Amino acid sequence: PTDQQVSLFRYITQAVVTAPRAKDPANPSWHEKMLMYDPIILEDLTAWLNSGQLDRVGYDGEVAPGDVKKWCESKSVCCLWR
Amino acid sequence: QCKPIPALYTVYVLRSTVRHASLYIGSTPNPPRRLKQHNGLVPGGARSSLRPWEMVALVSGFPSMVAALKFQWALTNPHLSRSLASVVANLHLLLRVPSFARWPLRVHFFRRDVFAAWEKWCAAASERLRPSLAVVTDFECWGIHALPLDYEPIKDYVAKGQEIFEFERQGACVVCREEMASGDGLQALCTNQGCDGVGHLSCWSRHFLKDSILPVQGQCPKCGGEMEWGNMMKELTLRTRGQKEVEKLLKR
Ligand SMILES: [Zn+2]
Ligand SMILES: [Zn+2]
Repeated sequence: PTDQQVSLFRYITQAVVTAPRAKDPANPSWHEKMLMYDPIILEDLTAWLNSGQLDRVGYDGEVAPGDVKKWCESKSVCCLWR
Repeated sequence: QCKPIPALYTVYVLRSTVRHASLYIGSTPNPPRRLKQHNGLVPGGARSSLRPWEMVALVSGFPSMVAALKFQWALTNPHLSRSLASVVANLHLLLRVPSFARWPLRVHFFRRDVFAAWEKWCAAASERLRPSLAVVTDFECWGIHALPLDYEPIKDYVAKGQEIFEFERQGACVVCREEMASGDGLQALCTNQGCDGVGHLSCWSRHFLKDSILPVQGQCPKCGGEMEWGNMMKELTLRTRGQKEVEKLLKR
């Protein structure tokens, strides 16, 4: 919606969907968790996004949880605060 | 999440029969019991003056309780996003809002008056509602007492996976074609009976979406049938997490 988020959203999408799929079905990846309609704790996802997963897909800097929540809602991903 | 996709979770519009103008918006996985509580027959409800209440309509298929509550609050508060006219119109917009547009939802109406307002509003609607969003009616067991509260409507589907994955008949993925080992990642099974096509979970999503993260509708590569992403996940999560829930279903 905002002119600056639209760039950040393309990266957040990338980092989530390019992360390696899980080899253990009990501990799925973040992309797989959204696929199965899991409620997504924003603190956990935002922290994972700042672990180095955004530097991998070419976004230097840091993301705020509110920006991540707006990402989830644009993709119909169920999310919630902790 | 640690529990499988609930067998049923609804967001309902409750109306008084004493006063047709009094509406109430809650949620429950068991509409008959919650209606019994709203009418004092079962302990647990929130004012007899307006009893007995009725469920004129409800939205079903919320893949998690969290999701159903995110929706319930969003409809009790349209000023941050009263009457049957506004409830019907707010419901129509929320179903197009991106935060809920791709959820495995079904809209149920139970009163010809309330369903009439829905059609009156859809006739003037700005955007058309997504055709995958089933809007069904059920007037005058009927109504809410027809909705299946358990996992029975997918009993055979669940039994199919219990065979394919217990005996390692999973075969090779039907998208990437690479041979999948047993318990090697999340492997999602097709829904249509007679077919045993299995694939890696992220491969189906890649396939259904040919921009987006969450699939909605799609066709099977092996058998050519059509599936809704909600059902395929309701079985995957049932198999991954709900081992106890599966046993009670098949009497095992
Ligand atoms: Zn695959
Ligand atoms: Zn098939």
